[PDB]
Parts: sequence; structure tokens; C-alpha cells
Amino acid sequence: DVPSKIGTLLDLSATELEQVLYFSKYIVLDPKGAILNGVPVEKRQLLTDEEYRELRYGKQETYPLPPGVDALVKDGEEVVKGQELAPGVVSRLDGVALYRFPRRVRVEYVKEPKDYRVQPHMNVVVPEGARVEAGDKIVAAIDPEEEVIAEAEGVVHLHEPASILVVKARVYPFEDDVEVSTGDRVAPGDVLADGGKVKSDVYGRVEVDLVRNVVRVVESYDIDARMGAEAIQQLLKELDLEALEKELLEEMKHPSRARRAKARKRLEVVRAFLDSGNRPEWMILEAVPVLPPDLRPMVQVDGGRFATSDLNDLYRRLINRNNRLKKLLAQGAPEIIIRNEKRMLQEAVD
Amino acid sequence: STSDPVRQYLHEIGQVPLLTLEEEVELARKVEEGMEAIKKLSEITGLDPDLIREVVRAKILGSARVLDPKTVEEIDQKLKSLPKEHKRYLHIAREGEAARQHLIEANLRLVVSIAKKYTGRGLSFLDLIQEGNQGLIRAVEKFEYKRRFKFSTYATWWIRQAINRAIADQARTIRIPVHMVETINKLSRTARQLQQELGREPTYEEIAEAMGPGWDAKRVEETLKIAQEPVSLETPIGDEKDSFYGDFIPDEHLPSPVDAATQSLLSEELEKALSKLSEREAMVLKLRKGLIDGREHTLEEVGAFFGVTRERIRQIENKALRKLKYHESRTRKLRDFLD
DNA sequence: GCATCCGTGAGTCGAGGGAAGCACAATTTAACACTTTTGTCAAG
DNA sequence: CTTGACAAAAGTGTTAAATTGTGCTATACTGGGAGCCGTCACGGATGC
Repeated sequence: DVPSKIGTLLDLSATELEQVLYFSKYIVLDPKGAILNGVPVEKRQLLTDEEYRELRYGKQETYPLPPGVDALVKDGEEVVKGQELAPGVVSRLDGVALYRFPRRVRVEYVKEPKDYRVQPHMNVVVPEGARVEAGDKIVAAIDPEEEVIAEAEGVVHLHEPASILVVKARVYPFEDDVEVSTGDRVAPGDVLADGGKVKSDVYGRVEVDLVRNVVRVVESYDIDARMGAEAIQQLLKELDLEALEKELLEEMKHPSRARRAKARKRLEVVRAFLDSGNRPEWMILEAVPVLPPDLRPMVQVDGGRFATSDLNDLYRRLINRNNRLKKLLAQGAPEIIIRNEKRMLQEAVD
Repeated sequence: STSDPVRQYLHEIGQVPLLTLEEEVELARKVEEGMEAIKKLSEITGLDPDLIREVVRAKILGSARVLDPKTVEEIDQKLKSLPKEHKRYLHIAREGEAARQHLIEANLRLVVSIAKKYTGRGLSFLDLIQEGNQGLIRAVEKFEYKRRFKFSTYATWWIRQAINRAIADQARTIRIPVHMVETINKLSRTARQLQQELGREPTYEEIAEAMGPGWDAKRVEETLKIAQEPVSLETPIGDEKDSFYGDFIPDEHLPSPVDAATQSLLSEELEKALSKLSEREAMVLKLRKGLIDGREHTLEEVGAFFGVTRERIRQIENKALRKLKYHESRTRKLRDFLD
């Protein structure tokens, strides 16, 4: 309803409100010391999906190497933007480089550069450049017949990676048990392993690599940005109408006529909520009233046929989508699936 | 497209690159390893495997998701206090749960390709996709990479199963059980084949014979009557959009002014008729016929009220009823209300 | 000033117009006796 | 007004039969499909 009452209270455009309401952009509620493109993130800032992933999960790109060719970089080497990872591919970001699927493992026995071919259904169980005693498993596979082991002592070298993963993170080698596990979020100074010996030097998501027995902290921030009416309701619950009225009144004295006209329209809405006793967050529905059945009847005509109203169809759609969202939430579905259902549920209420 | 929900969804699922054969196996192996690791964690700590998985899932999904957090944090620390050998399974569980989310996200194009074949059967395109997504989640849990069959081979069964079941459960205002929907669909298929071969609409005898043993024309007609969708009360009639079905359907529940008036007239006359009866005789009839409490009182139940035996009440009531018959014949003021 | 999005457009009547299957566990329903409760009969 | 026997109706299991609800299927499959102009003309309100 132009002009939107929710937008006027929150000072959000018609386009800004729709983008958040229908899960097209994020709105920041707590920057958590986040920096976006070198500019600190501020509250009530609209973040696109690409920006949110960059802040919340960090930067990482995967470059597929051509078959047969061998990477010019090693496993776990930091690279800079534009550096050549493989003979034909150059990275676009600076970070640690990690072999994805080493096709061939070249163990050097001491007495012998034996080479072993790795297939899609096989995985390397040891890191690069590790002293493997005679008998230790090298390449694990479904069939024990195809399992690859070392005849005697040697050094394992990984070659011919399927792809190169460049991740903007910090690598902290460790020897004893790690104090954190995969998925944890840590800030600088947080203990990582070895009873406080290893500590985080930057904010990010911690992922522990058992094969390389190192802890990778992917540089990212625990930003609080949300979409939909759950974000808008959060903003509406925090409004201080008394405080807002004073700000609008002070802006009512500005020499500009256009500025004074805008403040009057906003303050007319604020006055309506202050005098009426209504709460701004009541404009977001948490419970949907259901009309009495006799006002949306399902009656049987004289001929035996059934006639019903269109409200029952609209109610059924909202109930079908509400129930499905509950099931998906209990299943721990990915955010893409949850977002689509939340967007559908919003449209069902509309 | 913001105004187009489908284009917006397709754009979102297009941001996740498709998994290669090597990537798919690694994700599946991690999912399988995580489930096995959770089983060992339950044995080590004695916690419910369902409870452990929820805590592990909660930590992976982060604080961006709404058992309260205090209990989740408490159990999370309890797992982190395990010895080094036992702590490793927690690391495997965390990597397994993270892999499961990625494996589901990489196959959202598969559900769209399947779901586009089920439109026009009662559910919208986005509803079909969401029902397909639920089947895709189930396929991830049950999938086994040991068999060396590709994921789409096995996940396609569950995606179609979920989409097809959703239609059977949500496509009709008056829900019909799954088995009855299968009968209805088969009956429609059988009729269409007979219709194309006879060059005309088959009769209920042709359809019943085609269906097989246990089917007759009476059953075929009943099934077709059951499969009739209700008609909307807002369907326009005529070129002008000013008349609807609901404007021609009378309300036959509430009594009409004539019905209500005749009910009060009958009660008013009966009150005068019972006045001629004795003080107790009128009360007995007003109880035995439910004219006081609204519900009939049995001979014994009435007797307790007046402290008289059951047989006696049946005598006075029969006698009191006989007297009312005598008066009516002398006036005939009560025969009209009997129709 | 222009560019964009929204809501508005007489009344009464009238006929006419109403594309998978199967195996199995669970749950609901219908039949079958068998057991109190109710209306009756004859008496006293 | 009060019993005493009487057969039927209503009520209480008990159990087999319909009925309904739920899970599963392993070659590989991975981003929709309809539409589209006598687009209705005018004035108001808002965002620039």
C-alpha cells in the first residue's frame, strides 16, 4: 500500500523492502566487525547474496587442471592474484593452494621412485612428503585388492591433481589434539590446539584437516544478516517511537521544504502508532487467523455435487507450505531450500 | 527475475557448480563416514544417536539457525572433552555433516529436471520442486557409494517418489487416500485406451471388464462419483461478471421464518393441551418426552424424580396420554401440526 | 519538471448458466455374540 | 400403587476384514515455458 507503512517507519524504499521481504538481499543486523571491500559494515546495510557469502564464508575458487598436466605449485603453498597454478591456469585470488584429487602418488623408497595411479573411487590417506613405514596404508579403496600400500620406508609425493583449490585462510600446523573442530567460528587469540600454543590470528571459520594435521581458519566474519519478515520484524521491534519522534521533529525545522515535507509524512505514521497504542511489529504476522467455516462453506448441492469457496484453496496452500517448511527445518536442509520455502510461504500469505 | 519466483530460484541453484565423478564420490564417502562416526560417538558417550546428530548439525549450520542453544553448547563441550582417539570421530562427524549439505546443494538441478514433467497435475512448479527436494534429502541419507552407481541413478527414484506422493496427498480439496488415487488413475488410463479403440466413450461395463476381477459396472460408477472435484462457489455464470454459483444455492440449515413460527405455534398449543392434564400427569409426559430437560427420561429415571415405581409411571403416562387423545377428538385443534 | 505505479469507470431485470505398483504395518470399521437396561404383561 | 417374569432394545467386548499410511525401487539422467497489443484512458500520488 503506497507509501508502505513498514517502509516509512524503517526508512526503506519500496524496492529495498521487497528485496528483503522476498529473499533477494540481506539486511545487516549486527556487523560483528565485518569489513566489506575495506569499508566496515554498518547496521541496516543491504547485502547481496554474493556479498553475504564473501563475508560469512570467505573467498575460495577451484581451478580444474587439464588431465595429465602437473601443477607448477605445491600442496599448501600460498599464492598471489594472477600467479600461475598450473601450466594453463592462473589463479584470481591469493591464498593457500590445496591439491583436490591427486591422480598419482610417487612414493620414494630407500634401498626407487615408484608411481601409483589413483582412480575416482580411491582416496589418498596420507599427506604429501610423509615418511610411511613399510606396511602403512597409502591409498585407500573400496576393494582391499586394489588398496595401495608401501613395500618399505619412503616419502609420498602427490602429483597430477584434478584441480587446485585456492582458499583465503590461515594454516596452523599442530601436533597434539585440536581444541576446536570443523565449523567453529573463532576470533584472534582463540586457542586452536596444543593447549593454547596455537591461536587464531584472524576471524574466520575453522576447518581441521586430519590428513594434513593442520587447522585452516577460513577468513570470514560472523555477520548477522537476515532476509524476509524475520529480519524486518527484528528491526520493527527495536524502533523507539519516542526517540524517533524527536529526531523527526528536529528534522522538521530544516530550511529545505522537501526535507520538511518528508519528515512530516514519516512523523504522521509515528504519531499514529504512539497515540493508537499499536506496536509497529504487529504488521508482521506470526499467527494467521482462519475464517469460520460457515463463511467459507463446503456445501453439498441438491445434485450431490460439492461446492466450496476459494478461501479454502488459499488456506490449504498456506497450510501445505507451512507444514513443509517445518519438516525441512527439522531435516537441517540447506539454506537454498529453506529460503525458497520461506519465500513461497510469504507469497502464500500474500 | 524478482517478480518471477521460478527464475529467481533457478538463478540461485545455478550458483552451485555441478559435482564431478571424483567430487561426488568424496562427498558421499564423507557422508557415510560421518554417519558411522556418529554411531561410535553414541556408543562412547551413551548419548542418543539422534541427539548427537542434531548437535553436530546445529554447529555446522551455525548461529544463523534458530533443544535450546544452552543444551547444544553443553553437549558440544562434553564431546570436546573426550580423549584424543575419541575426539577424532567428532571431527569426522563434523566433516560428514558439512559434506551432506554440499551434496544436497549440488543436485538441486536434478530435482528441477525431474519436476518439470509433473506440472498440470494439481501442484504448481515450485510446489513440485520442494516436494522433490525432500526426496533428494532422503536419497542422500540412503545412498551407498560402495555399489559404484552414480548418484542420479539412485536419487531419481526418491525424487520422483516424493513428487508423485505429494500430488496424491495435496492435489485435491477433498483428500483421497493414496490407494484410491492409484485406482482412480488406473481407471482413467483404462478408459482412455478403450476409448481410443472403440471409437467412442466406453460404458461402465467395458471399463469394469477391462479393469479385471473384482470390478463391476456399479463399482466403476462409484469410483467416478468419488473422484469428482468440488466446484468453486465464485465461478462466474454468463458474460457479465456479476453472477456466481453461490448466488443460486439456498441455505438449508437455519430454519425459515415459517418453520420457526410453526414450531412455536405447536409448542404453544401443546402447552395449553397439557394444562388440562393433572399436575403430575402433565409433568410425567413433559419428562418422558423430554419437554423439560430436552432429553427423554426412562421410566426408572423418571421414577427417581417422583419416588414412584417404574411400573406406576408407565400407567399414569399411558392414562395421561389417553386423556389427551380424548380432548383432541373434541376440538381437533392439534391435528394440523402432524402433517 | 518528468517518470512510474495504482485505482476508477449507473441501476434493476433476465434467461442462460453448474500421469507407477507393490509389500507391509496401522488404523478404522463391521460382524457377532453375549450382558445390562427398558418397556411391558399380569397380577395383588 | 406395588412385584415377577417376560422379550426386545440398547450397550459392551472381541475379532476378522476393509481400509488407510508409510517406505522403497541402484545404468545414467542435473536451469521452466508460456506468451505475445485496438496493450484503456485519466488523474492522483510518489520518487526523482
